[PDB]
Amino acid sequence: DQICIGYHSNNSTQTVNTLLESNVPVTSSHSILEKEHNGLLCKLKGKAPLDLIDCSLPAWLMGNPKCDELLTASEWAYIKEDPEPENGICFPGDFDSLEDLILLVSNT
Amino acid sequence: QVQLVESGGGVVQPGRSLRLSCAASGFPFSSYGMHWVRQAPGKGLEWVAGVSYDGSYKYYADSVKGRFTISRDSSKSTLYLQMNSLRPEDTAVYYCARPSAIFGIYIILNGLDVWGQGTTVTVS
Amino acid sequence: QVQLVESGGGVVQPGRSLRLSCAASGFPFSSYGMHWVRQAPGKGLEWVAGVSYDGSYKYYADSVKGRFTISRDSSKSTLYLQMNSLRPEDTAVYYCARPSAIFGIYIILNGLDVWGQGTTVTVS
Amino acid sequence: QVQLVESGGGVVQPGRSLRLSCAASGFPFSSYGMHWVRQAPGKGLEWVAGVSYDGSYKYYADSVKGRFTISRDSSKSTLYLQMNSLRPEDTAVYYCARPSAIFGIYIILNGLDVWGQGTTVTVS
Amino acid sequence: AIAGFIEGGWQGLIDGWYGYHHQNSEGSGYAADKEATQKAVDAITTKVNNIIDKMNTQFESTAKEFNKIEMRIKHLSDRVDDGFLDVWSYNAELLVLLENERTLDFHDANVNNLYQKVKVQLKDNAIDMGNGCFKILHKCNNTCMDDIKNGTYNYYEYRKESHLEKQKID
Amino acid sequence: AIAGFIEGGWQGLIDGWYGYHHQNSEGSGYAADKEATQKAVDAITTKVNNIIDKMNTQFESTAKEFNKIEMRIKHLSDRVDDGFLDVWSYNAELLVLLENERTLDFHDANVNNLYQKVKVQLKDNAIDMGNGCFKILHKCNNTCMDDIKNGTYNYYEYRKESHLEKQKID
Amino acid sequence: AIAGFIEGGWQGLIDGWYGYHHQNSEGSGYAADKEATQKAVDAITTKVNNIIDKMNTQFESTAKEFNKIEMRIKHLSDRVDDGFLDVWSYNAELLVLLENERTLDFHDANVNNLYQKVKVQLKDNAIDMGNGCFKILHKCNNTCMDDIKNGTYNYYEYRKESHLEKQKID
Amino acid sequence: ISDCDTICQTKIGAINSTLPFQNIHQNAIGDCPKYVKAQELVLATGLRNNPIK
Amino acid sequence: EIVLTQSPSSVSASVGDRVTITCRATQGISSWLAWYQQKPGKPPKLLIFGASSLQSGVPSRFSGSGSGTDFTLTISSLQPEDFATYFCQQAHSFPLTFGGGTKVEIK
Amino acid sequence: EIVLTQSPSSVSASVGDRVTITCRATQGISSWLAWYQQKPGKPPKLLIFGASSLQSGVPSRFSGSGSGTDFTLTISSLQPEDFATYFCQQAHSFPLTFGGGTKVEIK
Amino acid sequence: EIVLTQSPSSVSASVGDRVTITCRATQGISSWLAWYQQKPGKPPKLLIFGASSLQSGVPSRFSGSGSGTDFTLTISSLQPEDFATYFCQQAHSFPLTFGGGTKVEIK
Ligand SMILES: *[C@@H]1O[C@H](CO)[C@@H](O[C@@H]2O[C@H](CO)[C@@H](O[C@@H]3O[C@H](CO[C@H]4O[C@H](CO)[C@@H](O)[C@H](O)[C@@H]4O)[C@@H](O)[C@H](O[C@H]4O[C@H](CO)[C@@H](O)[C@H](O)[C@@H]4O)[C@@H]3O)[C@H](O)[C@H]2NC(C)=O)[C@H](O)[C@H]1NC(C)=O
Ligand SMILES: *[C@@H]1O[C@H](CO)[C@@H](O[C@@H]2O[C@H](CO)[C@@H](O[C@@H]3O[C@H](CO[C@H]4O[C@H](CO)[C@@H](O)[C@H](O)[C@@H]4O)[C@@H](O)[C@H](O[C@H]4O[C@H](CO)[C@@H](O)[C@H](O)[C@@H]4O)[C@@H]3O)[C@H](O)[C@H]2NC(C)=O)[C@H](O)[C@H]1NC(C)=O
Ligand SMILES: *[C@@H]1O[C@H](CO)[C@@H](O[C@@H]2O[C@H](CO)[C@@H](O[C@@H]3O[C@H](CO[C@H]4O[C@H](CO)[C@@H](O)[C@H](O)[C@@H]4O)[C@@H](O)[C@H](O[C@H]4O[C@H](CO)[C@@H](O)[C@H](O)[C@@H]4O)[C@@H]3O)[C@H](O)[C@H]2NC(C)=O)[C@H](O)[C@H]1NC(C)=O
Ligand SMILES: *[C@@H]1O[C@H](CO[C@@H]2O[C@@H](C)[C@@H](O)[C@@H](O)[C@@H]2O)[C@@H](O)[C@H](O)[C@H]1NC(C)=O
Ligand SMILES: *[C@@H]1O[C@H](CO[C@@H]2O[C@@H](C)[C@@H](O)[C@@H](O)[C@@H]2O)[C@@H](O)[C@H](O)[C@H]1NC(C)=O
Ligand SMILES: *[C@@H]1O[C@H](CO[C@@H]2O[C@@H](C)[C@@H](O)[C@@H](O)[C@@H]2O)[C@@H](O)[C@H](O)[C@H]1NC(C)=O
Ligand SMILES: *[C@@H]1O[C@H](CO)[C@@H](O)[C@H](O)[C@H]1NC(C)=O
Ligand SMILES: *[C@@H]1O[C@H](CO)[C@@H](O)[C@H](O)[C@H]1NC(C)=O
Ligand SMILES: *[C@@H]1O[C@H](CO)[C@@H](O)[C@H](O)[C@H]1NC(C)=O
Ligand SMILES: *[C@@H]1O[C@H](CO)[C@@H](O)[C@H](O)[C@H]1NC(C)=O
Ligand SMILES: *[C@@H]1O[C@H](CO)[C@@H](O)[C@H](O)[C@H]1NC(C)=O
Ligand SMILES: *[C@@H]1O[C@H](CO)[C@@H](O)[C@H](O)[C@H]1NC(C)=O
Repeated sequence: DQICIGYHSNNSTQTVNTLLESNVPVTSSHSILEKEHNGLLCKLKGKAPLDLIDCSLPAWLMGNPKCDELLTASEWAYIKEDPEPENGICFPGDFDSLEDLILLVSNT
Repeated sequence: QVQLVESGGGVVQPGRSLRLSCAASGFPFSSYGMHWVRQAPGKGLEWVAGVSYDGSYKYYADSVKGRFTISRDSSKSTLYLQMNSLRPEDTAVYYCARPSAIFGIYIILNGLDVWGQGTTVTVS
Repeated sequence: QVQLVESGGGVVQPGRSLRLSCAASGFPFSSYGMHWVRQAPGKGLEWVAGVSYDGSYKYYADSVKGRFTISRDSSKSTLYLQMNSLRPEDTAVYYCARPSAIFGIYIILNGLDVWGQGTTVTVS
Repeated sequence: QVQLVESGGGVVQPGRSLRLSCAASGFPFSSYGMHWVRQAPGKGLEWVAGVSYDGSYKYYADSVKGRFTISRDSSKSTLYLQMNSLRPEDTAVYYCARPSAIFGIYIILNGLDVWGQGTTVTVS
Repeated sequence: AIAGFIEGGWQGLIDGWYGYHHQNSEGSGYAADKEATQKAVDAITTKVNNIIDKMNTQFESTAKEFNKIEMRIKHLSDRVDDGFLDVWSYNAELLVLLENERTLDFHDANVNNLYQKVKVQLKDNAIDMGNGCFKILHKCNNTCMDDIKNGTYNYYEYRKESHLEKQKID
Repeated sequence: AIAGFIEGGWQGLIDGWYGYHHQNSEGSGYAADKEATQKAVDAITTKVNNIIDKMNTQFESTAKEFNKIEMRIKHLSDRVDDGFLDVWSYNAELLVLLENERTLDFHDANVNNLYQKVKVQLKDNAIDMGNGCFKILHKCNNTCMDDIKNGTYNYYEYRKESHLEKQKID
Repeated sequence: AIAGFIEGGWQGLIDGWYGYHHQNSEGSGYAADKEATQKAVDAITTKVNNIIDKMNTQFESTAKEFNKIEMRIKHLSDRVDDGFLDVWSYNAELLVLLENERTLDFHDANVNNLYQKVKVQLKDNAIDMGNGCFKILHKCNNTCMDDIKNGTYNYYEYRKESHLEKQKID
Repeated sequence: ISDCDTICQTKIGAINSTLPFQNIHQNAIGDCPKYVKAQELVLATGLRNNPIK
Repeated sequence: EIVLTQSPSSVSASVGDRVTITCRATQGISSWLAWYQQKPGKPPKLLIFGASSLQSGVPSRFSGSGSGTDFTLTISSLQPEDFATYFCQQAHSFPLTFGGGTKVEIK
Repeated sequence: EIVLTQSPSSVSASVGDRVTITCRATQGISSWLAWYQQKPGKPPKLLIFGASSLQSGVPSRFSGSGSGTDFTLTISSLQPEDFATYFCQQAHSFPLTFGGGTKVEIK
Repeated sequence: EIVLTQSPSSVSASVGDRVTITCRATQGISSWLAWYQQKPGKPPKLLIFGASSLQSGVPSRFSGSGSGTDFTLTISSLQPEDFATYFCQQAHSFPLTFGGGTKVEIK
């Protein structure tokens, strides 16, 4: 007549590294590192961003004629801008303190 | 794909016997413990019995002890509840429920993730 | 509010007996162990005896072993030192000292946070 | 300064006996275990025997078991390999090798950090 | 046949993390120490959640742009993010390495703690085989096995019967 | 009546962290393992002091102001402090959580280590009741109890008397 | 003469971290548990390497200069480096303190785990002296000692001989 | 802009995750995990998987 | 037997409301609490396990909290399809026990 | 018996001086050292326990340091009311023992 | 007996090449692997121990990697004095065993 004390095993091929050992097989594990993105531009806590279509931020603010006019009161969580916008500062000259302005108008 | 199917309920006189059947499919039925949960009309949920995955261990509520017997058939993937000495207070809709697994172990004491539509037993 | 009071000291011939008393107030006297520490005139401090909170365990310096007996009265919140076979080298000011508690446990081996004014025993 | 020196090898007829010597210097010879490793001409390295630092424990390859005996002399700082019933397949260059210590402990199972030039045993 | 935790785990233990295997006249089988599994499942779930939920962070921003004649300020911003990248990466690596070693030790302690509870019940009514199993020196029917697993085995009940079986071994 | 550490702690143990309770002819009472309490008090005091005293910091400054046309530099300063706030907060939370779990394990090991010392002294002159208590198979007068608590109990001294009491139980 | 791990370490154990000392008719000596030493040497080497190799850092730069009228930006750079100095210093101190306490516990567990393996082999063919040594209740020749150290000692082989020696002690 | 909602957004995609760490992109906006260069951070939850033969 | 006391026996609310239902246990059940949603004539559906974990395919507006003795199920913003009866179930030990139930109904 | 050797037997100093008194033990007493201040005709007062911990109501100019065998009591800036005799006491084991004492006196 | 299978039996390369030699074990030897360099007529020289640790006085162009079953010795940039035969040795348990050997030769 026998009684034994034992523990659980399965066919999991998962391994984890400990501070003393490497590639220790374990019955279950849990990753805490996010490695995947959905590849989409989304709302941020249900707040839509501002899409500049093909206009730079200075062009949209100043009202470049090729840019959509802000017809109605709006809000946005962030500003999405194209890497190389088609419509920018159409008349040559520097736009002053653009970086500081971004801090004011990126989230409204 | 994963769902249970109860059967065997009906109208029955006091003191008679019924056997319920719970046909399981879509999951490894022989790895889970199983439970029977009944609900009287207009009342709450009452757990009546449970059985381990291999059938070696069986647990009963005091209200059905000595009268109800739980059992299972591995080859048929079916769970049974033999109900003896039926009483009017046994009248209820009888569900078979699967306890949830966690961390890859099929613990019998957990929440119940799968239920069937239920079968009705009326004792009068 | 928390302070001890020694008494019972006086002039005594060699070989006679005295009993000292240490009246405690302001603190749970029956939770602490207690100690007696004596100081000869012009000399340093010498520990002579100690007793646990419940009186079950008693510790004595070799110089007073078999002659001094420590004891306590829970209901009177008083500590006693019975001194027998007194010798001229027993002449000292006798203090009763409370060991400090730490982490909420009344350890008998610690520093001594409370002392009385002391009582003088002169053997000659 | 730290190097071994094998000796005692030579031409020997089948079935005869030889004793090899390994003279150690420059290190605490009596703290290390020691090994003999032989290499047949044109072939690879084969471990034959090993002995603990105090000589109490001895390990032999199956190919020389019952015929070879390893031993050491603490006062002479010398390691020996007695070779009996010599066979043509025993022909090899015989090295004495020191296992490396690690974390300050002289483990006998490790890499071999010190070797001698070797001595040649030809059985024919 | 059938050995214990000293020689490894059980593929047959499926209804818990820790458990028992028995053999007597009436048969054999595996059975999980349900309560010990419960208590450890809570501990592991809490540990993972604490490592995850404690990361309460300030609002993250991407405004890191300076003008064309302020490249030195941009470099300062670049190395500030490099510094935090090194801090979080190193702390995250060693957090996982340390906790993984402790989690495996946690399971070992739980298994050992079931082994000690059974050992102190059986006392010398059984012989410790050294492989995580016990050689009951008396007949232990299915009720007896359940009492051992429930912590209600009685030493003095089987004590005479075990003593006679032991002196035969001697 | 009167059980041991398996079933919980003692409100009656007031003069130490770890200790013993006894019962024989001459009476009963609690008594602290003074030395084990000493050694653990030092360890806990050192751990708290190390967590506190190792925080050796550079001089803290509040000069974080930039001019009106340098809001981007002010934002860089703002997010630098946000980064350190997240680093210190997360590390501080898990430091306390990890150390608290280890501190409780530290006390458990100390209690278990007193239990093992008594167990190996009594050998089979006593029966382990499984609740942290031992059933002495011989009369153990107050001197005997003190010898057990001092680590000077003699196995062979009470060995004959215990053997006769054991065969009665068998 | 010759005591075990309860009273301290052995200067005579030179060929391993953990080991045994024996005495029988044929003599005495020290002998290291080679395999247990192997398994712990790997663990300690891995721990040190993990603490060292995980420090995978971005390219370090010394470009921290701003113009004469940007002292506030220089101060921001100065306090950024102060912040990381405080973070790394505090984490490095407590890393070493925590790991050192765990490393010593690791050796204690390994020593205790050899002691338990020998204890469960000898069962009651020996008497635990409480100092890390066992009083074999039978003659144990050099083959017997090697079987104990290899985990192949047979309880039932010396069981009768030990029983007679025990009843003499009783 | 797609018809999706996230708590953390990067210029190459959204990180809709409460895991404490991410190796996706150094710059992000919102409630985000801390950026690390670790390839994997896997916590053990089960036991050593060393079954008897 | 561990008894679960559910409050309130019933509540009326409109769509978009915040609904709180509590479940009280006679003894510590750590985290082994479940929450079920039941529409008339249908079997119960598992919403929450582990007293806080959301079950796969259940909206994030259902949340649970609690540990030991007191547990809470919260519906942040009610929907039309959320009008049903809700039960808490313990999974600490046999026998398995349920709460009295809570019907969420329109006003 | 653990014996405590206090140095120096006496020292003279003026107000505002830095005073060092050492206490040496025959064996390791870890941290169980105490320091006492005693004015003539009065009982000793506890200044330092745990060999470094300041006792409630004692100025921060008194500090103690040491562990195991060698311990030091430092008065950073002497005051008029600090001229007294100082004792170190061990609390490692029975019997409790004190140092020979150190009188701090005016020059 | 643990058997070590060395690949390739031989390889030809020129100076400055990168040379890979592998050693395969029948069972887990954790980290107890050694690598030796042997010139004709001379005893072997210890290059790598612990399967990755560089031996004192050995160039940093020799590196080793591996754990358990598969191990690799890499010479990043060959030199004239590196043309020899290389052996892997296990130190996991008795009997000590070596690989078949690998001769590195000029093309
Ligand atoms: C700008 O950016 C910051 C950072 O992202 C945002 O600040 C966060 O805001 C959220 C929500 O306002 C905060 O989360 C809330 O914290 C409260 C306090 O939590 C502590 O105390 C409770 C006990 O009362 C503990 O349980 C908890 O662990 C903390 O110790 C909670 O009470 C809140 O609970 C809410 O959510 C739960 C479900 O998750 C519900 O059941 C509750 O009923 C309740 O609705 C909540 O968790 C967060 O802490 C803030 N962080 C920081 C750093 O500020 C700003 O909101 C953001 N600004 C804008 C406009 O978006
Ligand atoms: C500008 O800001 C910085 C940061 O606040 C200040 O620098 C600190 O200055 C203090 C005092 O000058 C430093 O503290 C001292 O550290 C010395 C070295 O400590 C190490 O070595 C000893 C052993 O010798 C260890 O015990 C210790 O833990 C360290 O490992 C100590 O020797 C000093 O001891 C002094 O205090 C003790 C009581 O606390 C006395 O008993 C001693 O006799 C002695 O008087 C002291 O601890 C501190 O380390 C500095 N930190 C930094 C980051 O620089 C500048 O002083 C400040 N400038 C101005 C003008 O205020
Ligand atoms: C600007 O500054 C940065 C930081 O210093 C430099 O970037 C580093 O570059 C080195 C070399 O290019 C990187 O090191 C390499 O990492 C590779 C990936 O390692 C991971 O994956 C392997 C498994 O494939 C794990 O073993 C490892 O631990 C990591 O998890 C390795 O594959 C490389 O291995 C090389 O070295 C070994 C010996 O050490 C050889 O055996 C290999 O065959 C191979 O040659 C190597 O380790 C490092 O990670 C980079 N760090 C960062 C932060 O970028 C830039 O190179 C530098 N720019 C310039 C021009 O110098
Ligand atoms: C592997 O085993 C599976 C059953 O094991 C169960 O699932 C794993 C993931 C764990 O949760 C374990 O605790 C469970 O018992 C099989 O379903 C599967 O087919 C098997 N795979 C192979 C390739 O054999
Ligand atoms: C609680 O108990 C107190 C006595 O316990 C002592 O104080 C606590 C804080 C710890 O230090 C413990 O180790 C000590 O033994 C009483 O003084 C107090 O009145 C009690 N309080 C109540 C409400 O009963
Ligand atoms: C100290 O001991 C040395 C021998 O011990 C060995 O070296 C130390 C560093 C560790 O590696 C230990 O494990 C080894 O066994 C002597 O060589 C040395 O002379 C001794 N020194 C003194 C001053 O006696
Ligand atoms: C098991 O043993 C007990 C003890 O006598 C007995 O009462 C019980 O009937 C036995 N059960 C079986 C199935 O033999
Ligand atoms: C199991 O143990 C519990 C106590 O935890 C006790 O109340 C119950 O009666 C026991 N049952 C059996 C069958 O041993
Ligand atoms: C306790 O037992 C010892 C052993 O014989 C004896 O010497 C001593 O006098 C006993 N003490 C009492 C109080 O009976
Ligand atoms: C207690 O143990 C100590 C050794 O630590 C010994 O010297 C002393 O004599 C013992 N005393 C008693 C009463 O057991
Ligand atoms: C040791 O004991 C065994 C058991 O009988 C015996 O076979 C062997 O010859 C003995 N060895 C010596 C050296 O006495
Ligand atoms: C030692 O143990 C091994 C198993 O690990 C076994 O194969 C071998 O025969 C044993 N040898 C001796 C001498 O005990």
